[PDB]
Amino acid sequence: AVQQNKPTRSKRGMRRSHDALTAVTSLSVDKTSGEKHLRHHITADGYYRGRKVIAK
Amino acid sequence: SNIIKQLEQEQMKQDVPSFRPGDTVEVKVWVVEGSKKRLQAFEGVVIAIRNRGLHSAFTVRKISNGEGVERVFQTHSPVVDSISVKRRGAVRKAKLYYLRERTGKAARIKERLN
Amino acid sequence: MIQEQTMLNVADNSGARRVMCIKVLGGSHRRYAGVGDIIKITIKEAIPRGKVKKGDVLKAVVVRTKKGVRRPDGSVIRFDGNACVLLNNNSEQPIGTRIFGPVTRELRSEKFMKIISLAPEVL
Amino acid sequence: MRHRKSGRQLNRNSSHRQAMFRNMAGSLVRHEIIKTTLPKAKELRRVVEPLITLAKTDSVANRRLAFARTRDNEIVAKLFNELGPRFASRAGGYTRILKCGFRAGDNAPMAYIELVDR
Amino acid sequence: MIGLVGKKVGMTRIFTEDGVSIPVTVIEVEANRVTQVKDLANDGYRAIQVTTGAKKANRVTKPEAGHFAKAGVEAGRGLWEFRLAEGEEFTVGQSISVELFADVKKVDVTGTSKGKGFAGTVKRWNFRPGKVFKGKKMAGQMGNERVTVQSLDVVRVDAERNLLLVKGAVPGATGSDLIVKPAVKA
RNA sequence: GUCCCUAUCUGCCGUGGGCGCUGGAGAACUGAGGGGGGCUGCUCCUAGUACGAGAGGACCGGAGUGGACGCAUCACUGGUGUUCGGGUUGUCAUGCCAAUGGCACUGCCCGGUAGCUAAAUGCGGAAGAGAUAAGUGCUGAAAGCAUCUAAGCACGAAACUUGCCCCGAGAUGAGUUCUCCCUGACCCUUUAAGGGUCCUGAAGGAACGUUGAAGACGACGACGUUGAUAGGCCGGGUGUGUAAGCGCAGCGAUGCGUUGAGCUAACCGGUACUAAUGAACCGUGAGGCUUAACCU
RNA sequence: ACGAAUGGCGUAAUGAUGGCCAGGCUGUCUCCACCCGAGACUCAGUGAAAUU
RNA sequence: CACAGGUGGUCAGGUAGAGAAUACCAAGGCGCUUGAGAGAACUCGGGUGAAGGAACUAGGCAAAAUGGUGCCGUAACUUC
RNA sequence: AGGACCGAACCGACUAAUGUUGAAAAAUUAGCGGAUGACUUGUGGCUGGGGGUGAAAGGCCAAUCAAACCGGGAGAUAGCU
Ligand SMILES: [Mg+2]
Ligand SMILES: [Mg+2]
Ligand SMILES: [Mg+2]
Ligand SMILES: [Mg+2]
Ligand SMILES: [Mg+2]
Ligand SMILES: [Mg+2]
Ligand SMILES: [Mg+2]
Ligand SMILES: [Mg+2]
Ligand SMILES: [Mg+2]
Ligand SMILES: [Mg+2]
Ligand SMILES: [Mg+2]
Ligand SMILES: [Mg+2]
Ligand SMILES: [Mg+2]
Ligand SMILES: [Mg+2]
Ligand SMILES: [Mg+2]
Ligand SMILES: [Mg+2]
Ligand SMILES: [Mg+2]
Ligand SMILES: [Mg+2]
Ligand SMILES: [Mg+2]
Ligand SMILES: [Mg+2]
Ligand SMILES: [Mg+2]
Ligand SMILES: [Mg+2]
Ligand SMILES: [Mg+2]
Ligand SMILES: [Mg+2]
Ligand SMILES: [Mg+2]
Ligand SMILES: [Mg+2]
Ligand SMILES: [Mg+2]
Ligand SMILES: [Mg+2]
Ligand SMILES: [Mg+2]
Ligand SMILES: [Mg+2]
Ligand SMILES: [Mg+2]
Ligand SMILES: [Mg+2]
Ligand SMILES: [Mg+2]
Ligand SMILES: [Mg+2]
Ligand SMILES: [Mg+2]
Ligand SMILES: [Mg+2]
Ligand SMILES: [Mg+2]
Ligand SMILES: [Mg+2]
Ligand SMILES: [Mg+2]
Ligand SMILES: [Mg+2]
Ligand SMILES: [Mg+2]
Ligand SMILES: [Mg+2]
Ligand SMILES: [Mg+2]
Ligand SMILES: [Mg+2]
Ligand SMILES: [Mg+2]
Ligand SMILES: [Mg+2]
Ligand SMILES: [Mg+2]
Ligand SMILES: [Mg+2]
Ligand SMILES: [Mg+2]
Ligand SMILES: [Mg+2]
Ligand SMILES: [Mg+2]
Ligand SMILES: [Mg+2]
Repeated sequence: AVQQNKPTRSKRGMRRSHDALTAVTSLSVDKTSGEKHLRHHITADGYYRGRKVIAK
Repeated sequence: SNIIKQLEQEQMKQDVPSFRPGDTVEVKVWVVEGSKKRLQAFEGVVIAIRNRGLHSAFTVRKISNGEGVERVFQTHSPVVDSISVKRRGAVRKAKLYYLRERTGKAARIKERLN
Repeated sequence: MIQEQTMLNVADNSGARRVMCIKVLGGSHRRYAGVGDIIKITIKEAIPRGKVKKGDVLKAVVVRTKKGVRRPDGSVIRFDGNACVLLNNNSEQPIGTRIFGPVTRELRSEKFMKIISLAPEVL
Repeated sequence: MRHRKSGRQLNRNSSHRQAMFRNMAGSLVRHEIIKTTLPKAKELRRVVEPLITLAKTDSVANRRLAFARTRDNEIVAKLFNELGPRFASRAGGYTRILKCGFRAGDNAPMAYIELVDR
Repeated sequence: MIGLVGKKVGMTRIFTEDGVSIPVTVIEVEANRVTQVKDLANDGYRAIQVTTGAKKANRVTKPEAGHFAKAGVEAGRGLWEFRLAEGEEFTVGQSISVELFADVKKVDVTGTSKGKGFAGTVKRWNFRPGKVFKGKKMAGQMGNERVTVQSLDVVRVDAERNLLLVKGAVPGATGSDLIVKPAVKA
């Protein structure tokens, strides 16, 4: 089954009204390195909760 | 949980004899006709044992009048007055369901001689 | 747990050996007949010199089933085969003079005291 | 419905799952830290830690169970000679799962899983 | 009559001395504490609000804590209301326990049934004008909803261990909340 | 015309996001309204009674048990249970023996935990109330009577509204109750429900994490160290059925002992060992006008 | 009523040929239940179509 | 189309097997150019199934079942 | 010996399901038929459109066939849209 009428740009926008991405609420800051990171994720320099968990 | 266990613990029989599949047992069951209550004996081969505490059960198979009859007893039911092991069987399975295809010569069970 | 087309052995000496359930009596759209239930059958196999003859249509009461019967304590009795006892169409009384194999306490009703009396065992 | 059921299917059949976790347990034992997806790490806990517990008691039969599992004498030897005694006092929780972002190729949630005493 | 809030502990059996096995659902009905009494004057209807169980002191939100503190009761794991018949009255803070059922022969038990998720028509409805009428039986969410089962026989009220044994099955999984009311059909 | 349909629209079944509901928030409700449900057989007492020359046989009411259907559940009986145990064929591998693993539809099978589940087992249909239908009536004139009707009054069915169950305040007519939180300063101008800066950021929420008998995803629930939320661990249970190794018997297959052994998923009871991080984020700073009443 | 090389009547054997019956077997069904996979669903990347 | 298609000849290891079937392997070559999760309905391909056993249906369609070797034994009919 | 039997390669295509904006303008999967023959197959050759070829189906003759394809008559004709 297929449309009989071209849906409008209005309806396209209404359907896409729920497509918006949600930005990360806020980043965590490691107490030792001071790097920002996703909460519960290790930092880019391999820190987590003030611990060098992975070397390099 | 603990509550269910204590409730079951206040109902399990304490004098349950130990039997294994392949044993021949005689189960005395309470039978009530009218108002007269009496014991009927069911003797056969234990072919399955379900150990679930209060919900324990065991299946006994006998061939009465050329008909194979399986009766599953609820081990802790008061209707089961007594269980007596008449013969120790020597099998290797927990469930002897293959005995349903066995007749006469094929259904003998080796004695557990110890 | 007998339904239409089920083949049943006969537990009596009325002459029939195998019957097929042709209708489960006792209620509209009733599906299964257990131990103690009445069914119309047709005779499929009978002895040549018997009181009933192949193709006879008459009622019967189911006395043994593989599906089994449950007892109030949860226990269950199971048989190797499905067995019935022939009844007359109108009197609904047994036609044979003996019952072979055990029957159950579930027939202990005023309608079926004959079968309990004639039963070698009433489990 | 999957009420009370456990164990992730991981879009694999049973034999593939078993083989993959055998391999992954071997990698975790020999390297002591591996980078895998978060669900695989979580299921890997349930495969590796029982191996270590088994390795706690050193016997021929235990080594043959740890070999029937993991199918590797390198890994069995390391288990029973290093990880068993290293974790002899620790009651469970031999592994540590560290979430580490997302895989570039497919945006999978990645996680480091490592032995706790590494 | 009012009901009580309990917890579904699980199912078990009771063997009667004449050899009947009664499937029982064990309901742990611990003390229900009246947290609020509602009347016509202030509320337009008569009811009691009860709580039960215990709650994490650090997980009682401050509105909830104030509501329980007015009653002078300890925070429970929820609030439930029971409508009152005119002869019935209770006081805030008063505790109600399971021997309220000591003489009740049948009860109604309502709980949230197990959730079957998105269920098809076969499971959900036992399947085999220019429009569809409302209420058309279709696939959708099954279970996970309030369900009452009526006229369950009370097998045992054990006050000391806070137990109600009702004959038969009651809605919901083990550990779920149950509202047990004396049977309204009777 | 039939059947399909990668289903845009209508319809429908479910389930969310937004904003609203006039300070915000957490709950508990009310109930406008809507939906579901409403079936039936048999047996037994009344009662072999009334009736009928007999034969035959009630109305009414009462009591249990079935069917069909529905709702729930998994204690039982079972099914499933490619995540548990075992047997076994062919082959390959782990150096070899032994022991194991892979592959052959889960290789083929035998059992079976949890969960799910029916065939399993609990429960339901109602009672009651209100107003009625056909119909039965009371009184009563028109029409000196008669008349159930004109005034009035009483009954009257699974029909209607209730009563039972569920949804339900977006019921915009946006309701009620309880509780909780916020009690700074200043500037500007088209001076108003105005804008702005600084300080402040509550209750709570959200997010993240561990997850769930919740679940397509959202959602909903539990928990986040002051912790049993999940995994592991310990003990048990359960299942399977006497592991391996060793010893003995045997020529050997194999048997016996150690040994109801070893192993054992989702189960139970525990246990902080691992992971649930301090924070940060959103949400503000007493809540318009008019009029009535009351405290003063 | 067809009908005798537009062949009539038979015929062992043969047939992925038409019709029927029996045994066995069974989820074809009563009446579905559970499970294992591949999609469906969510996330990331790429990204059509009929129709209008 | 980097397309489940088509395309002649040659070579022919081991174990089991009658076999160039089939299973598992060698030599050798590959994991098929989207992944990651989840574990709804439903679709597709499978496994199992109580009691019944074709009651399904247009129709046993589909499925299930039979299946090997040796020895015995083997009907009507027959053009032998 | 055999247009013998069972059965792979090989040739086919009976059933069902899937697919049916396909993986595919005819397949896949599971079954199925033939499988020393009137078999099958490579290479090359020949037969040409009112013609060929056809164990014959109006089949096939380059995914096209109750008369191929291409160019021309040709802007055929169309009281029809
Ligand atoms: Mg159109
Ligand atoms: Mg979208
Ligand atoms: Mg779990
Ligand atoms: Mg995938
Ligand atoms: Mg395999
Ligand atoms: Mg669920
Ligand atoms: Mg049609
Ligand atoms: Mg569709
Ligand atoms: Mg209705
Ligand atoms: Mg259970
Ligand atoms: Mg079972
Ligand atoms: Mg199995
Ligand atoms: Mg196994
Ligand atoms: Mg060996
Ligand atoms: Mg291999
Ligand atoms: Mg292979
Ligand atoms: Mg009434
Ligand atoms: Mg008058
Ligand atoms: Mg009504
Ligand atoms: Mg834990
Ligand atoms: Mg055990
Ligand atoms: Mg072994
Ligand atoms: Mg001819
Ligand atoms: Mg059907
Ligand atoms: Mg996408
Ligand atoms: Mg386009
Ligand atoms: Mg490719
Ligand atoms: Mg190709
Ligand atoms: Mg070829
Ligand atoms: Mg091959
Ligand atoms: Mg699936
Ligand atoms: Mg399927
Ligand atoms: Mg099958
Ligand atoms: Mg079956
Ligand atoms: Mg069977
Ligand atoms: Mg049969
Ligand atoms: Mg038929
Ligand atoms: Mg037939
Ligand atoms: Mg039919
Ligand atoms: Mg077929
Ligand atoms: Mg098959
Ligand atoms: Mg031939
Ligand atoms: Mg051809
Ligand atoms: Mg299909
Ligand atoms: Mg094929
Ligand atoms: Mg042939
Ligand atoms: Mg052949
Ligand atoms: Mg033609
Ligand atoms: Mg062509
Ligand atoms: Mg022409
Ligand atoms: Mg011209
Ligand atoms: Mg032209």
